[PDB]
Amino acid sequence: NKNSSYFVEWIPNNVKTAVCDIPPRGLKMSATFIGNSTAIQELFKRISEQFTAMFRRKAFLHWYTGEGMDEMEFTEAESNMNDLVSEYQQYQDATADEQGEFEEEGEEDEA
Amino acid sequence: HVPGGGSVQIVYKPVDLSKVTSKCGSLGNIHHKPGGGQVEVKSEKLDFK
Repeated sequence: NKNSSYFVEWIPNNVKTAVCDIPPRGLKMSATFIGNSTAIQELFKRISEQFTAMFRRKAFLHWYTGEGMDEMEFTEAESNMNDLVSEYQQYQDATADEQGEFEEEGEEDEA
Repeated sequence: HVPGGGSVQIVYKPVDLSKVTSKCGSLGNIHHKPGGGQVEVKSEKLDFK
C-alpha cells in the first residue's frame, strides 16, 4: 500500500507468506526473503555485453577449444542470455491496462 | 557479426466473458394470474310457486 511502483501490478499480490514455529538456534524470531525485481536485467545485461566484447576479438578462446569446445556455442549462450535480458525489459513496465477479444468490422460509413 | 540479441515476444492475450449462457426461471414472467371466483351460485329467492 506504501508502494505499488516497485511491484508487478498485473500479478494482483506478488507475495508468498509462511510462519514456522521454530527460530534458528540462539535467536528469538527471523524471516527469509526470496524476491524477483525486474531490475535484475542489469546483471545478465552486464554479463552478455562483457562476453560479447571479449568474444568480438576471440580473446581467451584457445583454452576453451583445447578441451574440444565448439566455437558456435559461445554465439548460442550469449544469444540465449540476450533473449533472457529482453524478457525482463519487456515484462518491466508491462500493462495492467485491459484489451478485449474484439476485431475490426466494416459496419459504418464515414462521419 | 551484429550482437545485441535477436527478438523475443511477450506472452499477452485479450480478454472476454464469452456471451455466457445460464438458466433463469424469473425471466420467463412479466404478469400475475387473475383472481378466483368471488360470486355465490347457491342462493335462492324462496318463491312459493
